[PDB]
Amino acid sequence: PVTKEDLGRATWTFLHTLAAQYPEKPTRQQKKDVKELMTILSRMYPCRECADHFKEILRSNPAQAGSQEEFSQWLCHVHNTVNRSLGKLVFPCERVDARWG
Amino acid sequence: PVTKEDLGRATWTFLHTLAAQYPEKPTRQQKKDVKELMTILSRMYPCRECADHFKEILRSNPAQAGSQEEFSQWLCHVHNTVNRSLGKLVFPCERVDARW
Ligand SMILES: Cc1cc2nc3c(=O)[nH]c(=O)nc-3n(C[C@H](O)[C@H](O)[C@H](O)COP(=O)(O)OP(=O)(O)OC[C@H]3O[C@@H](n4cnc5c(N)ncnc54)[C@H](O)[C@@H]3O)c2cc1C
Ligand SMILES: Cc1cc2nc3c(=O)[nH]c(=O)nc-3n(C[C@H](O)[C@H](O)[C@H](O)COP(=O)(O)OP(=O)(O)OC[C@H]3O[C@@H](n4cnc5c(N)ncnc54)[C@H](O)[C@@H]3O)c2cc1C
Repeated sequence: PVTKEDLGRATWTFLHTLAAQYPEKPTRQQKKDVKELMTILSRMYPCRECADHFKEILRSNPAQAGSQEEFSQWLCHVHNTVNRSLGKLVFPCERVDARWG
Repeated sequence: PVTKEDLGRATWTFLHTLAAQYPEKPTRQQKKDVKELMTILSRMYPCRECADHFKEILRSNPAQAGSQEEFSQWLCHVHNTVNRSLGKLVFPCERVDARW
């Protein structure tokens, strides 16, 4: 049950939905939790290789949690790096808000 | 157009899979990360009411991450508590390593 793909789809839904709700002017804690959440995922994501790649991506592209727009975009760019590595379509990050409300 | 219900299903799939892959003998960091992960969720979970409900549950049921079995079990109970309040069927918590 639950393949690498099912996990990915579920998590992206959670992450992008989360970035869709992120506040315009986040508090110091909300900013901290978002960054901590990504760090935790870089170590804990339930798919070995996937977690290593996320770790790399996170190293070179730290989370932009300054606001809803920066986080939504950042998360979309991160998702695209994975898409590209897998030979999948690359999503236009100007439409993230249209895809995730 | 993700719904409150699609968010929930996605999240439980993530959590439960995470709890199914948790190590038998977690390190000090892994225990810490899993715990902080639940705390982050109770503040950050999208649906407002849902965040507050989960926050009260975590209050009286602090996360147990001493091992895969304990974490799986704790997560399973914390989920039945939610199903219950929603009028849903209860999942027997010996069957966690089943759905996940
Ligand atoms: C943190 C993380 C790291 C991952 N790393 C790997 C890896 O190293 N190797 C591996 O094999 N798998 C990895 N995966 C899995 C992978 O990214 C896929 O989820 C899986 O292959 C299924 O692809 P899918 O085509 O159904 O679309 P996903 O990539 O799962 O799609 C979610 C859906 O969201 C949308 N979407 C697509 N791109 C974006 C975007 N840029 N922004 C907003 N929405 C978008 C589309 O509607 C799409 O169908 C990872 C998943 C996560 C959550
Ligand atoms: C932390 C958290 C808090 C939530 N709080 C609320 C809330 O306050 N209000 C609200 O309207 N919604 C809330 N939700 C959403 C809700 O719990 C549902 O996810 C949603 O209603 C969809 O229900 P579903 O019937 O598809 O099953 P879910 O409850 O999403 O099911 C996941 C699936 O996992 C299984 N499963 C069921 N019970 C267990 C268990 N005890 N252990 C292991 N697996 C189980 C079954 O196979 C089931 O179909 C929350 C979600 C999360 C992740």
